[PDB]
Amino acid sequence: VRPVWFPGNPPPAHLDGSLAGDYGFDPLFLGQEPQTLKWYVQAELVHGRFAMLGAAGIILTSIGAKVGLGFPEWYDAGKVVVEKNNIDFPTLMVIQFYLMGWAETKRWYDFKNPGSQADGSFLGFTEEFKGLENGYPGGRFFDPMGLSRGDAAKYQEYKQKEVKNGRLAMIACLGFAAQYAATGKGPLDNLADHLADPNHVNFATNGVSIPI
Amino acid sequence: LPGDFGFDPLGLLDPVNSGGFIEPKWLQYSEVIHARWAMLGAAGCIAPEVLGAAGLIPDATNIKWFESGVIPPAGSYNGYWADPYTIFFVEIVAMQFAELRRLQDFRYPGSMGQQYFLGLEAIFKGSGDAAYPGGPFFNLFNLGKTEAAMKELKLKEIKNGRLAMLAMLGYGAQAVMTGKGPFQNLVEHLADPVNNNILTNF
Amino acid sequence: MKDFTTYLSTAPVIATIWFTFTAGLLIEINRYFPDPLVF
Amino acid sequence: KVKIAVDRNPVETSFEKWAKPGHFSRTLSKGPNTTTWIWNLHADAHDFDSHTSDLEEISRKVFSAHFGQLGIIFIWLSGMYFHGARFSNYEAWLSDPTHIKPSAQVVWPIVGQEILNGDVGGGFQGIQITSGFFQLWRASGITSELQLYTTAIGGLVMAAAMFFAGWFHYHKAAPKLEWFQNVESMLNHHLGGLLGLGSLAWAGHQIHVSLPVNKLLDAGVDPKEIPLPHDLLLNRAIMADLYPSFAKGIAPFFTLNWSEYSDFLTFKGGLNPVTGGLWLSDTAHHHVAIAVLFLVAGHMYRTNWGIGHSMKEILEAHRGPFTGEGHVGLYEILTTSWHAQLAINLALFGSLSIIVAHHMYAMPPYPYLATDYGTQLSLFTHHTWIGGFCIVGAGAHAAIFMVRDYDPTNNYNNLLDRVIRHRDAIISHLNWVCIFLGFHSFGLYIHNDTMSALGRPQDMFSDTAIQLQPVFAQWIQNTHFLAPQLTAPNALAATSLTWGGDLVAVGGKVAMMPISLGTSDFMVHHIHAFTIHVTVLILLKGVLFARSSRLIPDKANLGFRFPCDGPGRGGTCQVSAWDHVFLGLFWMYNSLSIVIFHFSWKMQSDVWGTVTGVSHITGGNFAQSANTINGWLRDFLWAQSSQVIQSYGSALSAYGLIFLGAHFVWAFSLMFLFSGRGYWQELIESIVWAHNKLKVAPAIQPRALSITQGRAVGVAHYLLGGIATTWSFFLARIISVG
Ligand SMILES: CC1=C(C/C=C(\C)CCC[C@H](C)CCC[C@H](C)CCCC(C)C)C(=O)c2ccccc2C1=O
Ligand code: SF4
Repeated sequence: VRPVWFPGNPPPAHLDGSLAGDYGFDPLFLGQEPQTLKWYVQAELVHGRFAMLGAAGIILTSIGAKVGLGFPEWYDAGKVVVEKNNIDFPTLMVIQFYLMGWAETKRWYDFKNPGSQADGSFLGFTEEFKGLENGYPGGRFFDPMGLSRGDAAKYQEYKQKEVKNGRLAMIACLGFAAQYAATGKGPLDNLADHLADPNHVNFATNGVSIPI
Repeated sequence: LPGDFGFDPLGLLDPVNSGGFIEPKWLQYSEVIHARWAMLGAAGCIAPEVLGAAGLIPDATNIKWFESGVIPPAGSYNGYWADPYTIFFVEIVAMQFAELRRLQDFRYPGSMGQQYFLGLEAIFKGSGDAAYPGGPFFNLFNLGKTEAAMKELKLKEIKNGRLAMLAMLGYGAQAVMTGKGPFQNLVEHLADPVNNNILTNF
Repeated sequence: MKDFTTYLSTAPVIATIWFTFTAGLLIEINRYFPDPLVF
Repeated sequence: KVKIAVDRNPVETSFEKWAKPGHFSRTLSKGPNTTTWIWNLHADAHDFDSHTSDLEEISRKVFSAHFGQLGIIFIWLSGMYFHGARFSNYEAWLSDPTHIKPSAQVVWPIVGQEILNGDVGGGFQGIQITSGFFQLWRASGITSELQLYTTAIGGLVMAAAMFFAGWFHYHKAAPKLEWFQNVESMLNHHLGGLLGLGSLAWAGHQIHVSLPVNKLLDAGVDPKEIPLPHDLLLNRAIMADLYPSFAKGIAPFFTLNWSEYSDFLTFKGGLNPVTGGLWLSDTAHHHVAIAVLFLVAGHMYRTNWGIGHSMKEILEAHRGPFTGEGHVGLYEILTTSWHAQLAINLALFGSLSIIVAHHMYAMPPYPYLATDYGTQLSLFTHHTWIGGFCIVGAGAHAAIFMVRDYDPTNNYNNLLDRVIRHRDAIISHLNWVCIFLGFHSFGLYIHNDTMSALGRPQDMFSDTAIQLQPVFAQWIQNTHFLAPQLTAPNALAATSLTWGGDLVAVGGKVAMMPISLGTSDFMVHHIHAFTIHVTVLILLKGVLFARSSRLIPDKANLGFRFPCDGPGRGGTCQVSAWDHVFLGLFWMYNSLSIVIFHFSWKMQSDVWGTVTGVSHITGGNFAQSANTINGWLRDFLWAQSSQVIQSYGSALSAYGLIFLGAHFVWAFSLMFLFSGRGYWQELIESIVWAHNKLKVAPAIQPRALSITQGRAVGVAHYLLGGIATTWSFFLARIISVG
């Protein structure tokens, strides 16, 4: 009864509806086993969140670029700023890897042992380093605004909208990637051009998308 | 069932030990689909020729049908408010939708008026029979008043559709051999029933 | 699907995989460190 | 009454039994406990007759297996075409064929294997191919590598379609037995549709594409200059210019004035002097002839109207006084067993590939083909080897059927039965005729070598001393040379420059010349015939002693394959028809080796060379060094081994390396072909003591190979070594000296 991505075909076995965005879409049966399925759930969540980040950053920098504010284009900002300031590739990379490794291995051993992270083995902390769901570590910090502890219906709706916008952001970031690698240009600029003439400023005329 | 003459000299409608695509249901379904297509295609292939012969349309249009762009080597036309490919694309998406949902109907009967579709489901309920769902749109006027008249109409449809398939093949063969237009061939064979013929075209 | 995974974990497939890994490693090594003989 | 019948969803699509090894045999599916389990699992994966006993089941299985084979072939073809498109000097060779050498396989600049990137011309480097795809494609009319590219893409798509068709017609809508049994419909369909329409569409493609563009290429116009096939199709004006018949369309053909179309439907005979190929108009006329012939043939048998014949009725109608019941029941045996069909078809197939090799070196059909002597040699010997193998397989599966699915009741007084009766007289006769030929033919050579090394060449057997002349062959050659004057008055030349005549050369290189026949060739032909009869004897015993024997009267129940019957009654090693096929394969290898040696030496010595007259590569030492064995060894072998044994530091180092490797593995086979599994198992046991003492004995018990397994591994290794050695030698030598 749930809207099935392929209207007319029934969902497979493991795809049920308990999770957010269960449009019955796993035509490759990649989620029969519940271990692997919870696993790919956490994977999809983190990826959607990263994509939401990336889209926001790219679009804001691109606006700042079109407007006369000197902001570079995203695929160059890195080199341009690292050469601007007195930064070292090695030191930046190593500090980044340090901190990310710490936080991420903590999340990992939490997924392994679902409770052993708020065990006070930290500084003194507990009731915050303890998970709430598989990939939903809302405590006093990861949900400091405290919506997870109120109006479970509204909370479910928020999980739904979160995963929806996450999938959209993933698709849009890949959009950006192709836009740039094809038009050798700025994304917002390609946008303005297709605005100028949708009939002719489009992939049908980009002469690469359609290789004819 | 409609339009049979007992004529199946090759005998494929045999309903026993059937399977795959060879099954009278799907087969006659394909026949009626082709009939409706060929009807539309014949009407189109002809229309602009005579329409410009009567001169009611600007001579800018009314080029011969095989030149409108489908085969650029056969000659292309231009002036369309967009590119052939830019049109081809939206054509892809629209036909994808229509054909796919018709197929989902035929494969899981009645199951294509259920998923929320902007209220555009009650019409897609139709009959339990492909090629004849009827419903408010697909039978706009309540046609088939007498069921005798209904069978009569189905018969007439299959008749005209087979005629149309024949006519479309005729257009193809003439336009390849004599290279002219269809109405061109007509005007000629009219001018000379004897000296405007495939015998003359040898 | 689990049937398929076990089919993968069958022996000849795993042998092929491990050998492919070893060979690819050796090849990349001889690429980046051509003709070593000492140390 | 014939129609279409099918059954739905016979077997699902799941990995369940994919996780169940050996599911097809209830025996093996119960698990492994010893090594030989794995051998058996691999061995009988495809033994469908031992899997189950449903004709329809085995039938659906072999159908989908056919589809798999087809898909594989399409894959490999697309691979060839894509390699030719992307990594070749093909367009350079199109510009100049006569000095640019085909090269498509390129190596990677790594630890040192880059030295093989031979400078083949065209500013290109790599490895010379011998397949001849270049000349083939030029013959067809491929100019743009874009064409090779799209061709490869289409081939891949076709392979995918084949695999899908296999899956479908096995798992979703499987046919039925009678629909597999509608043999008259099958023959009508094949002979008419397949071959008739193949030759027809072939003639069409030749005419409308490959004739004009090749006329232009031979006219010498720039390659890329030549217009495009679709332009050739569209503009009748261009084709009218090329051949003034094209202006008239088809009306003259319709009016039965076929003579006017003779402009490009020719009957020249002979060759094309600019390319050394045959006349493309002539081949087009040929293919038209074949097309109509086979399409008319496809209208023979009755299927759903009384018109047409009944194979079984025709079969029974032919009975003889000396023969009893004659051909009765054969329609049954053939309509019932796969193995009879497989035997017959393999036999014909092998013979046909042999004929292909011969005809093709005889009358080279492609442009610039005769030039690459390497390509000629390679194609010839490859197709010959394949023919030999197919024929031996025919024999094998014949005997297999005879053991397994024959029935005595149905055939009381049969041709088959009476043959089984007088098998003894037959085999004895064949024995004697063989040993006679062996004696005479080989003793001649030994007598020659003795008369030489003794110091009395006066009494040898050559063209100089006491002579032997292939009078019959010379006579036939004479007659085929003089034929067109009277026999085929509308033939403008002999169909082969070998019948006699002038010499056609291109690019300073000979393309053909009348071929001499000497006492040497007489003796070589007779050695050929002897070894052939011997192989035939081996296989005929292998089949006629299938069910039983005057030694073993119960051979049948013991199966087709088994080691022995114990040392009983004096030792019974090697008594199975499987072992018959074993040894037959041995002697087949010997014969084919000798025949390709004959071919190579004759070509190199007395046809090949360059025009100045001609300069034969060995100047003609053959007709005097090929009738003594010492002369053979030294002057031919030990001679021509030069380039292959000095091919180092060059792009030919690989050939020498493979020469060595092949000698090695060929010798290695002998341990297997000589040892005995009991010793192996004992040593295995001592090894198990060793391991186990450390508590590292394997859970899978170690068992030495089965007796037949030892035999088979030995033969495979030996054959591999021998054929690889000769292959490497041939390639290196001819590429060096040509
Ligand atoms: C040498 C020899 C053996 C001994 C050879 C044997 C048993 C074959 C050994 C095969 C390999 C080398 C061992 C098993 C390999 C498997 C892939 C297991 C994994 C091994 C790892 C190293 C990968 C026989 O058993 C035999 C039997 C009958 C006639 C002649 C002979 C014969 O000549
Ligand atoms: S093991 Fe060998 S020698 Fe012993 S009986 Fe069997 S075949 Fe004969």
